[PDB]
Amino acid sequence: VKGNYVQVYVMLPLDAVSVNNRFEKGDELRAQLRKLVEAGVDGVMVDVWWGLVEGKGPKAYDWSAYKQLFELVQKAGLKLQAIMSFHQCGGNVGDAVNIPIPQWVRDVGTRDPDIFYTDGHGTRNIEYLTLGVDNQPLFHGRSAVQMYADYMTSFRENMKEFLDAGVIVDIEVGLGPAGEMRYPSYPQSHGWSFPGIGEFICYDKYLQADFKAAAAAVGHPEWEFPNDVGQYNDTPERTQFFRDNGTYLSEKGRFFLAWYSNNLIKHGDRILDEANKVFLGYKVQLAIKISGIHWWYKVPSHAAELTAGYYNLHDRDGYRTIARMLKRHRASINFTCAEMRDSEQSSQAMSAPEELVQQVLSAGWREGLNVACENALPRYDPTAYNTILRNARPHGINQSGPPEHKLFGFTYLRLSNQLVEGQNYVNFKTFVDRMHANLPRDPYVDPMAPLPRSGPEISIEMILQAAQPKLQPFPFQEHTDLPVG
Ligand SMILES: OC[C@H]1O[C@H](O[C@H]2[C@H](F)[C@@H](O)[C@@H](O)O[C@@H]2CO)[C@H](O)[C@@H](O)[C@@H]1O
Ligand SMILES: [Cl-]
Repeated sequence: VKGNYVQVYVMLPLDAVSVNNRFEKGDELRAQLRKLVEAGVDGVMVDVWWGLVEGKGPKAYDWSAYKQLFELVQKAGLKLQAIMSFHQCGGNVGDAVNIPIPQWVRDVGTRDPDIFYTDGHGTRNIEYLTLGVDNQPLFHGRSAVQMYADYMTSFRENMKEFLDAGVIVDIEVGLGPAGEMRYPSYPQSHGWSFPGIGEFICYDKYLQADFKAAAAAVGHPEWEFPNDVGQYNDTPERTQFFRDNGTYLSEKGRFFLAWYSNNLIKHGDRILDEANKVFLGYKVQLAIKISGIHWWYKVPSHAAELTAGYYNLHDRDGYRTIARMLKRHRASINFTCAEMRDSEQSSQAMSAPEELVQQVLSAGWREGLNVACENALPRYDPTAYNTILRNARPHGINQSGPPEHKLFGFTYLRLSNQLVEGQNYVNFKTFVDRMHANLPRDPYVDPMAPLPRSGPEISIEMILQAAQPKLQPFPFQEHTDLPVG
């Protein structure tokens, strides 16, 4: 029975550390974490905000608030998943917690605005640095990759006790907006609203130059970005690029989609190589986050996936390519939408979260990766928990041993007083029991080996062999065999 146990993590509040980098929720969190421990929870997850820690200047890392938080987590006996959060929290009207990237990095942007992902109207998104400047030494002598590596190194050095005591077990490497490996193709501040197709965000001058060079290398120096792509809130059939039998299928369209999605894959590969070097020998797993772009999954162009940077079509597996890049690093995939049913979505949105989840999980498993999930939206109800259960163990309980497939972990978004009171808490506690296959909490489940070095670098052409032939997902049971009640 024990091989069936799936760990449950809870995401801490976005301001677990205050926006002024002080640890102010000691009393509240201590009581809330006792409730999580009483409910069987294995660990918690927390954003380690770049804008808080490196806020005062280059290499002026102030870890003091995070240390107090971590001591609290250790004293509660919980495991911890740390997100290297190189992105902005919040920043839209009505957002409760606003934590930009460091001011001194934004200051560089006032002179070089092309450090930001830029759309076709020239709007600069300030939430993350363009993959275009990964290797450009624009930041008081450092490149973006060097800044990420130095931050991670400082983290390792300062949190060494927590790593050595087995408190920190997972490092999630932020690779874009919201920590997700994607482009900022659906920004509420630029006027996107669900279920718009989004936009290609490759207009910064660094990426424009990258494209020109890539185009000339295949004998087409004239070529340019597609301009028949509509705008954020269009539907696919209103554009010549995304409509059925549209120009996404042309030679030019294919080259551009590959260039755009490949750049994201290369961004992840190079940052994970540095992260691996940082954490070499520590008993931690590295993970990336893949966003769940379920809208337009039911139309042939998969338009919203394409603009996010996931080059996924009926005959092209744009998630298995990503999984193949992760293989050498022994990095895990953290996906979302674990809680969603297709029947819960708007019909206009052409949305298939269940099929998307099955595709991403099956891609990870076929590459031998650990796969974990999160819920996309707040849910407290049994149906949601049953949906997660189904995804956690797609073939149900195995009586004999471990199941053929299961999630390595599930992380619940997110902790607050609402979760640890009333019927919510009762539903949640019952969920954790079921995730654990009705066994008591085992803190020593899924032990980590010392992190080995990433295997040999493989080329983009090698990675892309994983795209085709596109395989059907593994079959998933329609309903969990171990429901909450
Ligand atoms: O606290 C982790 C993370 O949470 C948010 O992003 C998540 C989205 F809310 C969710 O819908 C899905 O897309 O997964 C995201 C990653 O966990 C915050 O917006 C993000 O800044 C923060 O790092
Ligand atoms: Cl295969």
